Amino acid sequence: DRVLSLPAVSKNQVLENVFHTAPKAPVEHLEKMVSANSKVYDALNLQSKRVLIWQVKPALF
Amino acid sequence: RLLKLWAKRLLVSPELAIVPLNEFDAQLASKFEGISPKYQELLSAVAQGNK
Amino acid sequence: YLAPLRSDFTEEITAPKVASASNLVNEWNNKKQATENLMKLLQAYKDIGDAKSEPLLKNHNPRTFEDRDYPVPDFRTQNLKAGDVPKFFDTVISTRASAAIASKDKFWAGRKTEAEAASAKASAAFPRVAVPEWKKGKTVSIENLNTVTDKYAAALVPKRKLALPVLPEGVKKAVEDFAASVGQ
Amino acid sequence: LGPQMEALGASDLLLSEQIRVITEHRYTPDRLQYKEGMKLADKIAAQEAALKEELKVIYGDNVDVKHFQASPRTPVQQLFDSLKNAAANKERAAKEAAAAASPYLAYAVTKKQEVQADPSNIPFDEVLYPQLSEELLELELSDIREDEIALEKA
Repeated sequence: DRVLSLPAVSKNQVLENVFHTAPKAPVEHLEKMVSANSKVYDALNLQSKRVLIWQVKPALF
Repeated sequence: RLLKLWAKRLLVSPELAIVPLNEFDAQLASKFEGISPKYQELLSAVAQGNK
Repeated sequence: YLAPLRSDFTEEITAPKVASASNLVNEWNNKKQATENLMKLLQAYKDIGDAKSEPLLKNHNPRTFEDRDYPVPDFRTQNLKAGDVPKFFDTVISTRASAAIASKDKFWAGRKTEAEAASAKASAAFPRVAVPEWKKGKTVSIENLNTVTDKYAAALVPKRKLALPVLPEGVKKAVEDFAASVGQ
Repeated sequence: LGPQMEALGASDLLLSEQIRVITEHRYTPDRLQYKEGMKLADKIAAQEAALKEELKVIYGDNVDVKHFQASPRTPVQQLFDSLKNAAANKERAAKEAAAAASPYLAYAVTKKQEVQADPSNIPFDEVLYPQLSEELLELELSDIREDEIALEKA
């Protein structure tokens, strides 16, 4: 019965408790907020190719 | 230290190699007379030697 | 953007048919309050742990909550047959492992209660998420959009870092011309 | 002993593959320690796929993950593979900023690469969280110590 003197919590149960959640990458905040701000650029700059400033105010002609 | 532990046991009693390590617990019982006879007579006869 | 083609007239003068006030402002105000409370709770989890000066991985490791001085039941007293012993050992290990996981959950339930109290009586002053400046009449410029991306990439720099030196080429060829000066 | 004739890191097999042949040798499939040892080999194989995906951008597709698992890269060694592809990365950042759809997306790729070209911007958990990294070391050393106490009791 030497196996009863070992720790009953396995090495598998330690790793699933210590590393319970996959951690957030430092770069994943950058790539998701730039892809959101690139559509902010495309809506609103006066220098983009597609701009919504001619969709809201159509024309004075 | 694990190899040195099993080197001492197999130098004295080399017939422990006829029982696999994963099947050792499946032979035990609460009493010694209830230990499984799958390996009893084979262990006693390999221990007597090569003659 | 293409509209469904409808060719029909109205008959009686009706109401303007005012729609209900959607709660999306109050849900988003609740979501930013729940995120700020979770940040206030994660801050309260940290200041409790540094006050105890406990190790980071100690309370998440369930081997620390395991009691090794458990009375360790003898298999020779439990009446077992030949194959019955390895199934007995797995039961003794499982009830000791589950008693360590349940003692770890009992710790974190006691730590959550202690930290939700310290989260309540604390003032939250967190920096806000860097978004580009935008007003309803105005239009966001590239200079404000680029300092926002400057704020994202500044967070990519670690808080404590190794000063791993890159050899500059002004230093590298100055050594390599001196090495070529002496025939090497 | 069979598969246990060599240590847990001293085989030609990967560590997840060595745990599988030791768990099959130590225990039978009905055992609790068989299932906990096979689940551990799934977690080490998840660490080996994560080690492969970080080092495939330097050393190619045939990374030889076993060598970098047994002996990980030094901070000095991590610097010199960052400078090895530093020429191909800055030229790649130029052609990605030229093929960008917007001036915002062109500045963002040059700013993301200017941070990631710096080898001082490599995050080291041994530097960032030093008491955590010594806890991750004694996490491994406690499992080795519990095996040693079992040999000292015998």
